[PDB]
Amino acid sequence: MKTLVIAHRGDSKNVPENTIAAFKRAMELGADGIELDVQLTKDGHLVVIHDETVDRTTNGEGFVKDFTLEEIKKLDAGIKFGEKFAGERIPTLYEVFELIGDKDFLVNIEIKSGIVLYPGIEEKLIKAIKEYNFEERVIISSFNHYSLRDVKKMAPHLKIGLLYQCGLVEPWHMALRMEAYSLHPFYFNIIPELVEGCKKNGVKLFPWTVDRKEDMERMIKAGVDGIITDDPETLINLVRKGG
Amino acid sequence: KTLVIAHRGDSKNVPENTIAAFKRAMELGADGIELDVQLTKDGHLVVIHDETVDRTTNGEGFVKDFTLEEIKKLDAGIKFGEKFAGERIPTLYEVFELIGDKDFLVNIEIKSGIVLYPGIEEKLIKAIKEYNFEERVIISSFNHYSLRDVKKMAPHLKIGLLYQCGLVEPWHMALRMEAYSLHPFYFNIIPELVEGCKKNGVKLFPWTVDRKEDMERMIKAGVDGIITDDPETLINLVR
Ligand SMILES: [Ca+2]
Ligand SMILES: [Ca+2]
Repeated sequence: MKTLVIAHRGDSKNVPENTIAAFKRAMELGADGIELDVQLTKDGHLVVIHDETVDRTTNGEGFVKDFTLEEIKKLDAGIKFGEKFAGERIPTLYEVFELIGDKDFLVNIEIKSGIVLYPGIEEKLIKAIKEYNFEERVIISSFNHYSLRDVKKMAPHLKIGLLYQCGLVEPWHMALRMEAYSLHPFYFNIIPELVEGCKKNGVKLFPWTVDRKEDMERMIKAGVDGIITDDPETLINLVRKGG
Repeated sequence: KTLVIAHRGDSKNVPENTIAAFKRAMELGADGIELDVQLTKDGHLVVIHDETVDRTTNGEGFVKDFTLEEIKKLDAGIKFGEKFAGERIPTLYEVFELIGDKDFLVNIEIKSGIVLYPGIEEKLIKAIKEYNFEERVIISSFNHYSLRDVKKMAPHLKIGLLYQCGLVEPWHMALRMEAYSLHPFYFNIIPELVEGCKKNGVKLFPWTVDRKEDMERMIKAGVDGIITDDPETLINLVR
């Protein structure tokens, strides 16, 4: 079967990352899903943005956790990438679910693991996913596997993906013990031994971030379940073999 | 009983990964040093962190593209300060020669990343055997496949599993790979990790801890060693 194309922060190569515009473009291109990052505002709302600070992607400055939802919505998350995207905002998580609707589109949600701690984010994320009936279409990932352990304990039916860059040997044992749906390794880790071990144990593989054509071709040949990429258009054409 | 491991020598005060930095670490009274090994074009073991010489030296390009003769022409001290002008990128042999017979630990990290170094594991074990550093060395790497090869070729050598990933119950992985220690990013040091490692006889070497307050928390947590850019502050804190 075809490898799934997961657009990293939407079609981030051509559209401002982590915006409804970028996620919508990924859907239009024919991607199988999207990868996104969730954080909490000061008043406890789930917003979609990668960095702990709004500095890089917006016309504002300061930590995401210091902004209230109303305040963070005044920022422009599109202008830093192009004049054509002026006025594009930092989405809430609800907006992403509302954009997709009932469509069969995978949403790989990453809970952050940096210096900024997010108390109660697991409970809030679980409630939001259940409210919009996205239980089956979501994979909750994180580099903080303790957070995923809490998610699995509080909502066993939700799928968790273990993100890692570390060059782990036989990581499928850990994955099975944590009841993880998938392993999300930095693409350098994708080698025959890892693929075979995961396939023999039913553990899915979602390598990231694959942007170069040569690496995309190797990931498809390796036979991974899905590829997280900033360039869905190029990967889709390779996966579809020009069709 | 908490080991002071100087990250790239006394890198806060002296240019990183240089004989001068390692010598300063020895003089301050540190228990050991942490360093990175890479191979030159002609297959010599040299001590430098980045896969390119750009940041720490006055040269440009990948380490693997420099032969030992060409890489010795570079100044690995001037960028840190004028006082250290002339300081060179050391070979692993020079580090062993500087330490000599002193009971000083050498945490050697085999570089992973993009560049592959064929036969680096064999060259490392032979160099350690040639200078009789078998018991004074802990070989670490983010690439655990490299450490699996080291454990097979030389079981007597201690291996440390480096990771930044927030791993749950990593001592199972440690025991499976016959690892002497786990080298976690120091954010990962929590009661659950320490207790689980101590119960299973796996040691902990958190990295890199530079803030005095963080050093205090690591000592109170009960870690076996602390990898730090500032050995002086940690040594004076233990005192
Ligand atoms: Ca992410
Ligand atoms: Ca290192």
